[PDB]
Amino acid sequence: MIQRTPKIQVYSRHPAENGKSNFLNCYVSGFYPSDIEVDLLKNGERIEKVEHSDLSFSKDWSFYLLYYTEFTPTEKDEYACRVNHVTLSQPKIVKWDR
Repeated sequence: MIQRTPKIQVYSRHPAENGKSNFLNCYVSGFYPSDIEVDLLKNGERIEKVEHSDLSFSKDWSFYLLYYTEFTPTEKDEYACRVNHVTLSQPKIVKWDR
């Protein structure tokens, strides 16, 4: 089948400041086909408030879209992008760094 393994990148809009509302961002790109599943994990858990760009597609990048959610950071918390895609054996988990 025609296929392209997604690039995943996780990050926030504005750099980290531990009591101020920010957004958490998972940018998934370069994938084909375009059946994809992306979840943001707040401490191995499943932020049920999560939105995404419309899904776009370019002759060069192929398929790409962004998932974000609002989130006042902390030293405790750890945040992650789970991505599943046909190209990937098991789902990839990408942890929000800084």
